[PDB]
Amino acid sequence: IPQNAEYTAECGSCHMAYPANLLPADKWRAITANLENHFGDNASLDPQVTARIEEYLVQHAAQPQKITEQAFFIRKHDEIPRRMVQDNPKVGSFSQCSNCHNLAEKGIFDEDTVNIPGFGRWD
Ligand code: HEC
Ligand code: HEC
Repeated sequence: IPQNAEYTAECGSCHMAYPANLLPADKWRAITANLENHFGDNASLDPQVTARIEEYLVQHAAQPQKITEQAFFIRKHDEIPRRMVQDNPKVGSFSQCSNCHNLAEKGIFDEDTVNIPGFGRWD
């Protein structure tokens, strides 16, 4: 099975499994160091599973903060108005990327395939 199989199961449980290359290693370690305190939820795992997740993310990282707080993310999304996101009940926030980028879990974020629920294709 592929290298991300366990990751997808464990970290795809409450939201989509974010590709490892969306954060650098130190930012992934800040998340996996205290999964019991995870953005309002408890994402704790057994220690050996935790360790394999951390090791996967660190190894495959971009070469606790959110993805949606990174400057690359804010830049890419700064023309999208709040009516389509925070005020859009079918979206609500940018965190669940797969609501707009249907193949986000496969790493596909291309603008030409984005479709915002309730609004349609962007391009
Ligand atoms: C439910 C018990 C969760 C599990 C299992 C995991 N995560 Fe999670 N994560 C959870 C919540 C409630 C949130 C906040 C969403 C909100 O809309 O703000 C998150 C968020 C993240 C993020 C940030 C997303 C963003 O807005 O940029 C990341 C990077 C993240 N979670 C990673 C992650 C990993 C690596 C997990 C397995 C160890 C994992 N999450 C599991 C809830 C839950
Ligand atoms: C719908 C409300 C979105 C959510 C949720 C996320 N993204 Fe997005 N993204 C969206 C649009 C409409 C656009 C195009 C913006 C326009 O002004 O061009 C994007 C673009 C990206 C890109 C760049 C894609 C390209 O072709 O260059 C990336 C890398 C990207 N988005 C990533 C991303 C991630 C990681 C998200 C969840 C944390 C995410 N997006 C959410 C709309 C929406």
